[PDB]
Amino acid sequence: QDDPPPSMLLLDYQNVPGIHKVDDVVKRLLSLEMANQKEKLKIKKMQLMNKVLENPEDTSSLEARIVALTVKIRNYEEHMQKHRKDKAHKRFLLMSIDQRKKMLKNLRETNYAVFEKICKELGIEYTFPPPYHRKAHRRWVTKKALCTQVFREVQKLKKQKRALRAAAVAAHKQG
Amino acid sequence: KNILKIRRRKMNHHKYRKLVKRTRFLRRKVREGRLRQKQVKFERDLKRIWQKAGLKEAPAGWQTPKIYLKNQ
Amino acid sequence: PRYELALILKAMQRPETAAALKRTLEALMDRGAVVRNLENLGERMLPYKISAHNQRHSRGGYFLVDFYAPATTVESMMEHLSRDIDVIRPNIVKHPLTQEVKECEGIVPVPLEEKLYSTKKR
RNA sequence: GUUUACCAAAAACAUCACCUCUAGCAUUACUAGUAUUAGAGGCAAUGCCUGCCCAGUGACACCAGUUUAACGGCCGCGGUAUU
RNA sequence: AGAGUUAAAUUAUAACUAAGCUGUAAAAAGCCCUAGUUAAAAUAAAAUAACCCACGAAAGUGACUCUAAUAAUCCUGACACACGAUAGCUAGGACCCAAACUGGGAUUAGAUACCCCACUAUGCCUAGCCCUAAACCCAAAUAGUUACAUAACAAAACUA
Ligand SMILES: [Mg+2]
Ligand SMILES: [Mg+2]
Ligand SMILES: [Mg+2]
Ligand SMILES: [Mg+2]
Ligand SMILES: [Mg+2]
Ligand SMILES: [Mg+2]
Ligand SMILES: [Mg+2]
Ligand SMILES: [Mg+2]
Ligand SMILES: [Mg+2]
Ligand SMILES: [Mg+2]
Ligand SMILES: [Mg+2]
Ligand SMILES: [Mg+2]
Ligand SMILES: [Mg+2]
Ligand SMILES: [Mg+2]
Ligand SMILES: [Mg+2]
Ligand SMILES: [Mg+2]
Ligand SMILES: [Mg+2]
Ligand SMILES: [Mg+2]
Ligand SMILES: [Mg+2]
Ligand SMILES: [Mg+2]
Ligand SMILES: [Mg+2]
Ligand SMILES: [Mg+2]
Ligand SMILES: [Mg+2]
Ligand SMILES: [Mg+2]
Ligand SMILES: [Mg+2]
Ligand SMILES: [Mg+2]
Repeated sequence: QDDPPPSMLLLDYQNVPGIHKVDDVVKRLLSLEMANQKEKLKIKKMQLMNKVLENPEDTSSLEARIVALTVKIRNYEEHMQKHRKDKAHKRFLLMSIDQRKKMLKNLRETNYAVFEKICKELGIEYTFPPPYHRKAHRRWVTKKALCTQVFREVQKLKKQKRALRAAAVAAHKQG
Repeated sequence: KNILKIRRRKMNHHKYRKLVKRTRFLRRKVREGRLRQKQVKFERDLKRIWQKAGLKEAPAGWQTPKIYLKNQ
Repeated sequence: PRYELALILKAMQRPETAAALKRTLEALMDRGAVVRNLENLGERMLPYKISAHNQRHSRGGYFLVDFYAPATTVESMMEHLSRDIDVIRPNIVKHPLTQEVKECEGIVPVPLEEKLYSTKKR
């Protein structure tokens, strides 16, 4: 988790001249201290697009969108951590996540280098969609578990029979 | 007008619900027998699986849980 | 101006009122507030009798406190003002001077709706 | 798990669970505790349930009235669908 | 979605005063620990504005305040994922008022109804289930056209 410091002097007021010469009070009213949450979000967005990107000027690029969306997503994550039962934002969260993952699937198919970079930088891990979405239910889960166990046992026993065969034929051939 | 169809369905459903109320514990017994049958067939399936794989006993530490007979 | 504290105080003499206003303002600056102004709307008879702190009140003094505060703290201030026995009733509002007036360009008249029904000849 | 040591070991008892009642509190029990506690009992884990009755008898309410997961109760005779 | 708040009622509860009060097309039963006025927490519900047509994907949402907040540089898309009115279920808390059930009173040939009174599950809060509605604006989603042209009725006809 990052920390956009309480004194950080919100985004629109950073580039106006002679700001630091102003007295403590006005400097404090323009601080992230007296700010909204949306201000901290503007700041976080800027900082991230500068850290991660190449050309922070293009909003139109796939990667730029992926960054913005990632900021939004993290914010919803926070909101959902405070409000458990809010269904509206659980929808927003999951939905938005899917959008991001779609744009990712798109980057990975067009520009691979940048995709790789972004995945590393944002901590996003891209997984391939399985073929065959099916609901795993009690019967299938249990039966599959058994079948895997039966498999491991069978090949383990084949290995033991081969160790016995090797030992026997070797001790025979020697004398 | 179209209500005639709706009236038919209305009556059918009503009748049927009444029926389930009367026949309730018979139905109960039957569903329970069916769940037993289900659990058994599931067991047979698994047993057939490890046996056609050549093994004699079920693999080490296999209890074959009761999924259907699960307490309601 | 950011927040507007509407304060309705128990109707009292000069020193006690000045006292309450003082400790209230202090309490505000303690939660991290910057107080822009203090206004006095005078004392009136209340719109209706307000029961607070085991007292039924008829009259009261009215005050506005415009201030800047971190979003977090409003709840805190509210709590404080709730347990003050000299406050008849607190309220905290986004300051009316933050919202700016868009221009009514006029009333665009609405024509009677048409083609609601078909051209059928009854 | 318990029981008739010396004719009965059990389907009896207890029991987790579920339920009723009774208590607002201090230096020997309960308890150096305080109603999510402590006593008096019923019934027997779990699951689906636990229907109707306060007239009698109790017990609360010192009389009215309330109580059945308190003691306990929970019906007939005649005539009818060709039979 | 959170947290905080309460104007109008209403009620526990007293204080006076009155013998009745309630209830219907009409009565009975009920209540007189009742009624009118003067005081009043909690609970629940949110006149007027609204002749408005906003927000939300839908279900839904119209007392006040604040915090957080309404995906996608926007084609379609599941049996996958997340929701989903009322009722209902489990556990704890609330209870003004309403009210399936049930018990009284009428009605009636009967009346296990409509009408009257009383009271419960339930409606409320917390947490978890349940996953259905005439969930219908009975009109799929996205882009368009007003050309050809009336089965009937209804919300006019059509293209991809
Ligand atoms: Mg039929
Ligand atoms: Mg013996
Ligand atoms: Mg012995
Ligand atoms: Mg024995
Ligand atoms: Mg013996
Ligand atoms: Mg026994
Ligand atoms: Mg039980
Ligand atoms: Mg039992
Ligand atoms: Mg019984
Ligand atoms: Mg009795
Ligand atoms: Mg009696
Ligand atoms: Mg809540
Ligand atoms: Mg009460
Ligand atoms: Mg009478
Ligand atoms: Mg209102
Ligand atoms: Mg959107
Ligand atoms: Mg789509
Ligand atoms: Mg639902
Ligand atoms: Mg409950
Ligand atoms: Mg009730
Ligand atoms: Mg009623
Ligand atoms: Mg009756
Ligand atoms: Mg409910
Ligand atoms: Mg609807
Ligand atoms: Mg349909
Ligand atoms: Mg569709």
